[PDB]
Amino acid sequence: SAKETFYITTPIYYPSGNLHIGHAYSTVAGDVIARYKRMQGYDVRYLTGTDEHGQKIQEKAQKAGKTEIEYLDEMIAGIKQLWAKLEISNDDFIRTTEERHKHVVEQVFERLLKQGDIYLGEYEGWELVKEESYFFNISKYTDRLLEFYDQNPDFIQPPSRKNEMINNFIPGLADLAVSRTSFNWGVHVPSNPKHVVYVWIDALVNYISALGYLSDDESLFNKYWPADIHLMAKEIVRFHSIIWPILLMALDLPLPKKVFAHGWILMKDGKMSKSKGNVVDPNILIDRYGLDATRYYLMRELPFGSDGVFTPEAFVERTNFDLANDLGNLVNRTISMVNKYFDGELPAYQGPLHELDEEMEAMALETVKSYTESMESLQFSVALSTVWKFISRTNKYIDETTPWVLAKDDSQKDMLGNVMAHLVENIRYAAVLLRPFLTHAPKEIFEQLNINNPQFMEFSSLEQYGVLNESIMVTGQPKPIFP
Ligand SMILES: Nc1ncnc2c1ncn2[C@@H]1O[C@H](COP(=O)(O)OP(=O)(O)OP(=O)(O)O)[C@@H](O)[C@H]1O
Ligand SMILES: NC1Cc2ccccc2C1
Repeated sequence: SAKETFYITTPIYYPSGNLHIGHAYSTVAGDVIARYKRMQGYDVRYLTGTDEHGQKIQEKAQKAGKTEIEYLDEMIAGIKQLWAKLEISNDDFIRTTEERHKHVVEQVFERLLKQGDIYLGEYEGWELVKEESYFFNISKYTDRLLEFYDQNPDFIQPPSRKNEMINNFIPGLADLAVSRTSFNWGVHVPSNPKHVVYVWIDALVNYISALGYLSDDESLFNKYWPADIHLMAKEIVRFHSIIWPILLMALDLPLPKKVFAHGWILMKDGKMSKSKGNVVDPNILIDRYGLDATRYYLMRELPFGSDGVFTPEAFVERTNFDLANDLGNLVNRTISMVNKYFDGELPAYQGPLHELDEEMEAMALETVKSYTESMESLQFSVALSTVWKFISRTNKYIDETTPWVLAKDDSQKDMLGNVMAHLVENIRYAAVLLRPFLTHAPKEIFEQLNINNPQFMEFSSLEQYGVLNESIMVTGQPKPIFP
């Protein structure tokens, strides 16, 4: 029967330079939710893309030996290579230079023009800037926007960022300057060609133009709109929670269910900034330490709901202590003992024979429950720390049971077998819960454990502890799961 749809977007990034781990956080965060939602059985569409118009791109191609589009084709090639390297599961990549997007920018602008929502005037702002500009009279939608906030109190996440937008910006909404005559690289206004559509309407409509809105084929739009989550950093929350819902109202379209804004990755001299220069290249981190380590650090160290500071030391600690030592060596210790004592034949689960087992089994279920809650509220660092509490417990379980003492007594084979059974089932739980986060390690762990039944790699298989009630042969050549 038809799966419920879940549409998740990242912001479209500005290719005026190389992307850094700030951009990678948003795209990996989106990828984790997408993979998670697919595992829950949703019909997922995950969109990312590039904002390719503006004076900046013009300058960056002019201050180089190329046309805007040959420059942009180069940068986007590099961005798609990065997402490919990060194993981002985006279902589409929207570019604002492609016809499906530009068509929507022209028609949306002309529609608001014809409705009278956009009118011609002059912008006067701050050096002194003064030029003819089309204005979007958003002020008129103020009352309707506050009613939407009243009916959708969970619209902005986390809730901190909401009361700010309302307290600070909504004073009164001033008419938004939505066009300029001062540059030419962008979508020109059909009814006034010397006008070029500014960032607001151009960038925001990517979420709907990518679903074929106002085209011959609107089937993706009717299927996936409205968006379940727009992801972003805090600096553009007001554009997505004020300008975007008002634009959607003016076009008489359903509004998005949720905007999730995370915090900034900091690097000593403030926010990691493409422009500033204080930049960490995800490619260098993936090349040196591998994909799982780079994905894990991004999602674990930098909590959704606050800012995070990157240090090379903290990266090395997360990689070496959490991944290699805590998880990597739990599996190597377990497989080594199954080989040494049972010659690779893992005895079948029976029940909680040990007195530690009953509450540890209960801990396995309470980990899954705690994980689910954290993931639904987008608390990734808490979801992962909860998983690692369980991994740490599993390591402790080896110490508490002392399997090598049980191996001496020939009458303690039932209990030794039961200890090995609980070790592997604990590892299975951890492997399944990490599938949205780590693309390589879970696969490798199932491989070396010789778990081939694909049902046992899915969330539904965590409902009842002890699914392996058949003898299984684990690898006789265990190797490091990481890097
Ligand atoms: N330091 C950062 N921390 C977290 N997310 C970031 C960071 N920098 C960029 N992002 C992500 O990328 C988006 C910003 O996109 P953009 O292409 O404008 O890059 P930028 O670094 O903000 O640009 P610039 O440095 O020129 O202001 C954010 O909304 C967020 O999704
Ligand atoms: N942020 C940039 C995106 C965009 C699109 C069109 C015109 C200018 C700009 C500025």
